[PDB]
Amino acid sequence: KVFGRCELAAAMKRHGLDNYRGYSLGNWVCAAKFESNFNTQATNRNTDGSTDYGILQINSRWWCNDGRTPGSRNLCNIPCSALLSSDITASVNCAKKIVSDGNGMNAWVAWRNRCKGTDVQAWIRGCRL
Ligand SMILES: [Cl-]
Ligand code: NA
Repeated sequence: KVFGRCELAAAMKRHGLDNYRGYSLGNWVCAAKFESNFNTQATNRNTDGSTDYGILQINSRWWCNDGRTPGSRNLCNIPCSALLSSDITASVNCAKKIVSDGNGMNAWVAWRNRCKGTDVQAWIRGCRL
C-alpha cells in the first residue's frame, strides 16, 4: 500500500504516535516519506547483509526475523514480512520500541538527515486529524 500524506498522518495518530516520547506527528510522517516514500512494501539491503523493511525501514539486524541475517536479534519478536502489511500496526508497535531505546528518532538516518531541525509541522498541514 502506498499511503497518502494525510492518510498516513491519521493512521499514525490513531496508533498513538502523536507526541510519542516527545516526537510530534510531523516527525513520523517526514521519516516515513524519506525512508519509504509512504510505501509499506519497501525493502532495502544493507552492506552488512541485513535488510530494512516497510514504511519505516526497520532493520533485520536488531528488530525482526527474516531468516537470512545470521547472529541477528529479533527485539520486536516478529517476522520482517509482517512489517510490509498494508496495516501499519506491527510497524508502529516496533517503532515505539526502537524510539524508546535511548537514541530517539536518530535511529532513522533519513530522519536525522532530512527531518531533524526542520519545520516538520508542514508534513501534517491541511490534514483533517
Ligand atoms: Cl529523544
Ligand atoms: Na533479525
